[PDB]
Amino acid sequence: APARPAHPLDPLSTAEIKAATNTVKSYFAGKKISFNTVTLREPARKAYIQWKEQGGPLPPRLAYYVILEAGKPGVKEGLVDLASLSVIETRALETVQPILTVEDLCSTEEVIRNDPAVIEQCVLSGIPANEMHKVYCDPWTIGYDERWGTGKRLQQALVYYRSDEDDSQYSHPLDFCPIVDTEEKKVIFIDIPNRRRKVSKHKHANFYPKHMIEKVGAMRPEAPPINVTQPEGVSFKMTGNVMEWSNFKFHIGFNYREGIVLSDVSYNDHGNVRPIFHRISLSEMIVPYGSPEFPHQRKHALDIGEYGAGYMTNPLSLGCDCKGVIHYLDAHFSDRAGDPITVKNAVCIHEEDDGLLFKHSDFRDNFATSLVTRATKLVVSQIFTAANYEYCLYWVFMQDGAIRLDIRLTGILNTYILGDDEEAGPWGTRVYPNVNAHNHQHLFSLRIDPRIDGDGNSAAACDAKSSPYPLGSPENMYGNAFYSEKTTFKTVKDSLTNYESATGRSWDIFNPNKVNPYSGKPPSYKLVSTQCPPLLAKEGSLVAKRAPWASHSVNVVPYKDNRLYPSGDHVPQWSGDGVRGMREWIGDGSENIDNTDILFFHTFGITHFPAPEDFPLMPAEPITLMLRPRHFFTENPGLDIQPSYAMTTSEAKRA
Amino acid sequence: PARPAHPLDPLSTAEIKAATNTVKSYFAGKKISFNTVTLREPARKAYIQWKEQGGPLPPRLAYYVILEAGKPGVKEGLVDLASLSVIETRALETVQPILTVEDLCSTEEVIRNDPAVIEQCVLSGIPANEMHKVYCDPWTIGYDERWGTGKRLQQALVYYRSDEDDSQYSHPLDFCPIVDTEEKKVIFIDIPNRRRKVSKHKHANFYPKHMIEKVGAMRPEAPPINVTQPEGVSFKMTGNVMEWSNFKFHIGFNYREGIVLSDVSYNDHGNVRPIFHRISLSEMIVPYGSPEFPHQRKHALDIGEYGAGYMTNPLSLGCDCKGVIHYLDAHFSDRAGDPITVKNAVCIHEEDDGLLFKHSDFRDNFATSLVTRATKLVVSQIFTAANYEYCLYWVFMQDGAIRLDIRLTGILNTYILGDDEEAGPWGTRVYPNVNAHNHQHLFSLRIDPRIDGDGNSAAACDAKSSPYPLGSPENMYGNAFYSEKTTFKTVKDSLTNYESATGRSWDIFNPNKVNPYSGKPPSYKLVSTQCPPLLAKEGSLVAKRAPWASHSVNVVPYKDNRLYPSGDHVPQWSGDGVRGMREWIGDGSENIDNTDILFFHTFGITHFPAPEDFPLMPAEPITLMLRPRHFFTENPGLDIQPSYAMTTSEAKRA
Ligand SMILES: NCc1ccccc1
Ligand SMILES: NCc1ccccc1
Ligand SMILES: [Cu+2]
Ligand SMILES: [Cu+2]
Repeated sequence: APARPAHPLDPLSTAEIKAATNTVKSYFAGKKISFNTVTLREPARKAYIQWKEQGGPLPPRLAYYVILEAGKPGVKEGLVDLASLSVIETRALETVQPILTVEDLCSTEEVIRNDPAVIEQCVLSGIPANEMHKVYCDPWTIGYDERWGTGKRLQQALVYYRSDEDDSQYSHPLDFCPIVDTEEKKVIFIDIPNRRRKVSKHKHANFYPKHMIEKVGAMRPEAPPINVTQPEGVSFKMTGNVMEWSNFKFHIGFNYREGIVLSDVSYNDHGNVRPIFHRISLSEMIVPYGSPEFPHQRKHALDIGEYGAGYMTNPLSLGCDCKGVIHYLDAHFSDRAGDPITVKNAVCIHEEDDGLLFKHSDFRDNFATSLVTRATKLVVSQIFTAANYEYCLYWVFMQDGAIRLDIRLTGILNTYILGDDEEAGPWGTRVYPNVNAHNHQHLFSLRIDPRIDGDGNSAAACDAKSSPYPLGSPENMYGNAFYSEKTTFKTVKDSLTNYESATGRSWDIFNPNKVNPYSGKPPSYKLVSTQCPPLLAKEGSLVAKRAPWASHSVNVVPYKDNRLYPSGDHVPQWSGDGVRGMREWIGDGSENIDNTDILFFHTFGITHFPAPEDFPLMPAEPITLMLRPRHFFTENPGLDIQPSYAMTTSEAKRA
Repeated sequence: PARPAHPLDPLSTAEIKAATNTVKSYFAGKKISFNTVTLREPARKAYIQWKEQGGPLPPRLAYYVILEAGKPGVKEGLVDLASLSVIETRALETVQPILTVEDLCSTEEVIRNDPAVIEQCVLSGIPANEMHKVYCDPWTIGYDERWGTGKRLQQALVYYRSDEDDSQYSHPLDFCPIVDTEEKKVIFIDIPNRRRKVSKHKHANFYPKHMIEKVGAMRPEAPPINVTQPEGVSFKMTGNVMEWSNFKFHIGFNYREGIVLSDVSYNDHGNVRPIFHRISLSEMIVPYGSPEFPHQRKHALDIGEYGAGYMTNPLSLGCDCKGVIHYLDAHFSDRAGDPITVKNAVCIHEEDDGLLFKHSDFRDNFATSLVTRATKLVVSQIFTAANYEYCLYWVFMQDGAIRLDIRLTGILNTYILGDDEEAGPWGTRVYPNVNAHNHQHLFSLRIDPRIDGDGNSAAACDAKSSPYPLGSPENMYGNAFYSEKTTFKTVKDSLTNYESATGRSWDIFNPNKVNPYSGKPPSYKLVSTQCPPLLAKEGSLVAKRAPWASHSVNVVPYKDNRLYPSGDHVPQWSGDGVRGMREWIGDGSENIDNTDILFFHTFGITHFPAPEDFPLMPAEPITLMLRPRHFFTENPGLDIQPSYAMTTSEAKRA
């Protein structure tokens, strides 16, 4: 009954969310339910393509839902057909726990503030029982605790203290960790260390201007401004969610979990519109902490699956986050009651100056002969907040046909208390008195659904190698011979591969059915990514079992519908045992992945060893990966862009 | 002359003139030409004494290199400018020096008029009267064991243009003339066993008039993106001294390294703290990967063979630096000893750099929020090495990091490919009859550190899992991990490569000092992952002429004049002998812990060409960064005005 959208990948409108919740409420009449997730169920890949390109059936508009029911363990999930307002698919899942929404997180603080056992711990730690309004917490999922499994829905409250509401609480962690039952709203346990450490008596480590004035005397004067103006408008064109820019076309989607989803990406190669990717997104994360001491093993957040890069996203406009002529998109979710909620300006789109695209000058007339073309890049960005952390996400299209993911980490370190006589090392750093910032890794799983110049793709590893022939042979007289060794993956097992400095390893995604007429190589997009940490948690560890994708830089599996989330559909409190998510998709490693519909999951990120520079608030730390056309074109695709400056040899002779 | 303000300033045009008059008169009655006339930088100890200890103002000195007609090799030495005298000299009969703009310019005329060359063109299918259509790129010979350093030699890489406006690289010829640079005479031509004649295809061109023919039309002019600074800039220049966002340093420039950054300090709330004494690019090598003759001679060491100063583009004419720019000029000597000037060789500006930091509280729906935006300072040059473009950006940032960004553009070096000829596995057929050979581009970053003062060390930092196994009392859940730090004791310890298996980084630190919070020494941390292994084999010509290239990191003791890791005079050295990095390494046993050190970092890329790269290549990026870690006690940027800030208390009031 709701109006269907312009485009089948368009996110659910507020009206569609509302229709969905009404329908689901009616199906479960008399049962006390709440809504965890109401989100688009995207159309099967075959149907979307058949619709888009073959005059095919229009795909059903579907809402996927996850609910809880009071007094029932676990969740229910299902699908609503929006045209007919009915529930077409249903199941109860009594042994999983679902993503934690903003409403789940905001509850927990008032729960621990009112708990007599927590209050008593605060008293023993040096906070008087009448000042519980000053105790705050970051309510994480418990993550995984073998004492409860998925038997109850749990959060672990990492507790802190503020002397004033404007303080940054992270200089003042407390020593204990309350375990809260999310649905009953009660503290069921508190992890208490053997060595007590009372609340720090130092000043809070603050960072607003009033705080800096006191700490350092004065603020630096306001800098003279840099202004950016586009008086004739922008060169990109939006039609609903569909973007066109510098020959690129694609759909900008968004959802509670992944945040930005770019679909149906193609490039217009002088009138021939060539597919590149069907879908590209961040599909999961894991942030594993490296202190072995109890209970710090429970810090290994899989932020996308346990909280959501959509649900956590910041409204962008007030902050001055995106500078210049900006196009915004809003996100729409359900709340607990089933009412649409909106986050305004969730996504910001703009184009920027990107330096030189290409330059060449001739030494013969002293660089008089010269051609110089400037580069513009298209940025589609979101920023999300995961308690203490900020993740800035920028998807970047470039004028050479390349596509790049840029990330900047900022926000504040997770911190735990440190005794006056306590050494942080080797597992963490003393970033401020009485403050221990544990070592950790931030790891991301990029999901790529490729369609390189069409259907039937493959992937390889490409390793730079010296010729096998020795120096002074006929084949390699001066020892200088080298090549690129290309290892095509045949089955899933062959693809499980790590980045390797010793070969400067890249990965190709390519179309074996086609051939570049100049070079004779298949057309390809090449993954060029060097920020690929190995997983430092040991095999069989809780971190490695809960993120089976993260132990390889690259995982390539057959395409199947609904293979989005590589640690499973319902991540919180999964032990990491069982065949689900990546472990399921890998299977016995034998399925074909040569010239077929494939998915390519790429683990990248950083290993962070904190230092005082990071504190009390951390300077942006950049991460990046690129996908470059290699043998996709027969020549530089930017040559038809007007140069900033051009003089030929004959024009230069004339002057 | 008059002395300049600052002892690190490059030589003025007057001073170069003064330099070459003095050398003219000391070699009175001799035909000599000038190859280099340039600042000899004062000893690091002299300089620091003048700067900080009331010490006398160092003497203004000029380093020169000259050739004398009829004499092998070169002569080099030093001129004391204040007394117009030669104070040091010596003759190097068995080296060859850096190739100047003019030594390059005369080769084409030499080969166009040479009769064996003319004959090779005819057999290649170009008539003897179309020789104005034959071009070459005049490289050093690099090294050829048929002549050593016994003659000064170039190798002319030959191309063909149908029209002077063509880009010549779609049309290489098959043969390679060898030219005596000083006799202006071709002495040999390398001719392959299988001849391949000039391509019949159209040239692969890239000017808008060519593109109009090739694809119908140019894209419409895009809507402008304009950058103004109505109130001017935040940085302040005094002569060549830069002040910005608490950094202070001197911007120098010479013929070989191009940009040289000296005396780098950071003003930490009134405490002026040293970071580097000097940083610059000190050498390159660009080893091609085709084993076939004569292509083993493609391995240009661009900095020592041609000079990133000598090769640099005037900027501004092209729209190379967008915004409100401050420019510096370069000054050199030509062959006759007269000052030449390259206008606008260096550009200085500030640009937006995204967010510096941000944090919002989820508790009031992100209404509690602070956002501060980043500005970066860019000091750059662009140089042309025949077909290649190298864009160099030294970047300072407001978290106190220094980054080097490089962008590679220009044109693929190409060689001819036959109709039936397969280019793989040593190159790519990027256009019909065009073979673009595999190659690496390697750079030697030279750091003379002075981290929070004198007495420094360097280490490798390697992320590692705990050695204790999953299930033990020490690592119950198997997640513990730490950074293993390996302090380099002796030169040999430092010889290290980037390691993905540990995400290796390198520290340059002051072990005499201590961070009050963390208890670690103050450090700048080299974060760099574009660290290709040298693919050329041990004992190869490449590995011998670039001994620094075989390790990502090489740390050696400071001595004055330890600048150029492939030796002072690079063209035609075979790579045998104890000089440059090989001399500085020695037997490997010298101390590098807590002393004056030099840190030489090898980084860059391995290039397997693709058609996207032809006929003109899109910028390929290379970066490395040096980040303060345990240097400060907190984020140094917090005193910068936020672009937006709202407290929890303010958010309630609204
Ligand atoms: N990375 C853990 C997290 C996210 C959001 C809220 C609490 C904790
Ligand atoms: N890179 C080789 C080279 C440099 C400058 C001029 C000619 C050739
Ligand atoms: Cu971190
Ligand atoms: Cu290259």
